[PDB]
Amino acid sequence: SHTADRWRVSLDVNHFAPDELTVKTKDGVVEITGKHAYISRCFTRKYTLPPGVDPTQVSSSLSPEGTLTVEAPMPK
Repeated sequence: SHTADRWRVSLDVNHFAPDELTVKTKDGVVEITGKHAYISRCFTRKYTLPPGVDPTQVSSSLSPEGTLTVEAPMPK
């Protein structure tokens, strides 16, 4: 009654200009990695999920401007 909460974060990935991004969810942590390539450049950024989030329901999208949005349904 009557709320559908979401966890959501966004990353400006334009400057890094990844050749590939990976979004991995495990042990209540979301790990985002980018690789660009020498010189090869690599970054890793981690987020702690709120308690109760189902790892299979974490999704992401990359906008043409180079912003990566990652999100997931909140348990309750």
